[PDB]
Amino acid sequence: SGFRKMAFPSGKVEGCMVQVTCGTTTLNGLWLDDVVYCPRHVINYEDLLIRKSNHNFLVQAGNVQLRVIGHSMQNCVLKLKVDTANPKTPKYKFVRIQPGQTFSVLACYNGSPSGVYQCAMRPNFTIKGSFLNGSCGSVGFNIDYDCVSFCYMHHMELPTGVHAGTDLEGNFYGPFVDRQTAQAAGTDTTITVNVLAWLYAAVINGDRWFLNRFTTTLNDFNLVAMKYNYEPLTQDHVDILGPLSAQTGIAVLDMCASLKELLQNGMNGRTILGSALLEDEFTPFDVVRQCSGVTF
Amino acid sequence: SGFRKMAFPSGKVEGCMVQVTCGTTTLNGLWLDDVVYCPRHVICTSEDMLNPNYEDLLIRKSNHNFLVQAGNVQLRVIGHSMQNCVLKLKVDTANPKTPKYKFVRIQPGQTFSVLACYNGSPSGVYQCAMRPNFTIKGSFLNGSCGSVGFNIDYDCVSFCYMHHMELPTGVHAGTDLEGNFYGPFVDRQTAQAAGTDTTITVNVLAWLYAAVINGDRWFLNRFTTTLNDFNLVAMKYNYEPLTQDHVDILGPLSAQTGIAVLDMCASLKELLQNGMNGRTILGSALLEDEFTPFDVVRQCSGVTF
Ligand SMILES: CN(CC#N)S(=O)(=O)N1Cc2ccc(Cl)cc2[C@H](C(=O)Nc2cncc3ccccc23)C1
Ligand SMILES: CN(CC#N)S(=O)(=O)N1Cc2ccc(Cl)cc2[C@H](C(=O)Nc2cncc3ccccc23)C1
Ligand SMILES: [Cl-]
Repeated sequence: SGFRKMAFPSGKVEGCMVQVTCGTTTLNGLWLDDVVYCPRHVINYEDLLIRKSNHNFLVQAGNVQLRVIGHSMQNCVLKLKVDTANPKTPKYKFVRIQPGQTFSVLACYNGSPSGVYQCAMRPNFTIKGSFLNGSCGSVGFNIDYDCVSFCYMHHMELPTGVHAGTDLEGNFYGPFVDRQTAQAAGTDTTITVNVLAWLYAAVINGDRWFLNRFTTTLNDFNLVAMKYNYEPLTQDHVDILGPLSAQTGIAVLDMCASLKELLQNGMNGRTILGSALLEDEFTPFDVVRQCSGVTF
Repeated sequence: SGFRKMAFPSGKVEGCMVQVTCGTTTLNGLWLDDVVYCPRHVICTSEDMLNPNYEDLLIRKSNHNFLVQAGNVQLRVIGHSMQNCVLKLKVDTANPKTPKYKFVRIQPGQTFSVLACYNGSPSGVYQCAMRPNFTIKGSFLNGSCGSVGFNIDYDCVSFCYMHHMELPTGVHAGTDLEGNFYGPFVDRQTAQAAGTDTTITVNVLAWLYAAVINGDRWFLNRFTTTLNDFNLVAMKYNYEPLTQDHVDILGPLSAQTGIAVLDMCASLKELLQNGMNGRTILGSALLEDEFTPFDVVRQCSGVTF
């Protein structure tokens, strides 16, 4: 029993974290094989880059100074070729995630990991992270079997306190740019398929007060959900919730009627899994994984 | 900016997790140097759990009855001994991945990271706190016994908890790494229940100071309180008594934000009376009690917004 916001074990990622210094700027880099990946803002970026030499980039792995033997830019990421391959490089892939997907963040300062937390890519492409100055270059990831899938690299904080970053190929999540200019997160919405997954997790853990005898159509549910700034629920979301629907005996549209009643009438002094808000940062897969004990 | 429930990086602990098998029971062990630490109930059957005589069960076992697996390698057990509710299995190989470590016994209200494991393999990491009733509100399934709780301030791992059992309300009980249980619990299938739980007051105050540091003051008021009047009110909402030690511990956060501890106490009294009225504090509609004053200082910036 129990339901916690759970991150993947961070060990495979910890052995890749390094410190990158260029002039006055110090941030984090990801050392995989003989390449260190970091935000290009550590340095027109091609005009700034052409003026730099390999020796201008100071890379530190623990108490060892790595030697930079080459450099190149790919979108908003800088790739520093080093003369030593990371002996701790895990099996890995670079993957781009969609809004509503969750991942673990290993927050680092000066190339040293300080914490791990779980979070979700918001529909507005920002993440509600916990980062201070020096956290740039911290990475987001998932683990599937023994393979680390790197999906996020931290670049900046927006004026509302939320965060923005790129995939490991340097493409931003969101309409953001890596420069000091007027940028703002768009109006955000609630990840509906995730709230439904979290309601199924509550039923699995014995919390059933919100269940009712009613059902709804997908169209009527979406008309109601659009009114509360909830993301539209698609037939794909309904299909994805199939396993949890069969385990608990509550049809997806049956749980949608519960969600509609919670949205129109509130919780009324009651909580669900120790929360007085509807939680949207657990995917259907996270719920199945935490209620089954999948290991890495 | 931001404030998340943050766990310590688990790598140093992952390299210590092993699987321990004794007959039909399989659970997790912590391999540090040449010793594997695990719950002594690994030698029990489910029948034995009503009134186990661990000393009588243990004397009947030999070193080769304990199967220890580290990754895909079988470790050889060369000795065994019991210390309170933990079994210490001497192995013939020292763990080359043993970090710098200490065994520390924590007090209620203290937080720690849990590396939940099944079959000696880590599945997840989460942050939690020792409740005032000595239980933990964890996320554990069957096979999670032997999973450990820890803190890593600097490069030293301080092991503070080993998981032993789930109580009927879904909460969890366990021991320090010397095998002493937290609370009035026993490693027996006896009628045991968690006592009435309370809110960790010093932690809610720390979390209110974190909210002020991150730029939110809507909950503050122009009032102050004596420590005695605050405790008389707090006890009525099932909040733990606030001691002079707690007030002393909140000193640094008080000096950083410019808000006296008893003035923050007055704001808490008002929040308990009024609720949040549709508002949130650090993205939560409930008062959070699983961040200590130390966690707030570690995570938050040194410059108030
Ligand atoms: C006003 N700025 C951000 C804020 N507030 S700033 O500090 O001047 N900043 C400007 C800027 C612009 C573009 C890009 Cl890609 C990065 C940055 C930097 C940035 O965003 N850094 C930070 C990242 N993550 C958490 C941070 C918490 C605090 C400070 C800074 C953080 C540096
Ligand atoms: C009724 N039991 C617990 C429950 N429900 S039990 O499974 O029969 N259980 C009895 C028992 C008694 C004392 C001691 Cl020291 C250990 C145990 C075992 C135990 O607590 N195991 C588990 C630990 N942590 C989470 C668990 C979630 C699910 C199942 C089992 C878990 C085995
Ligand atoms: Cl303590």
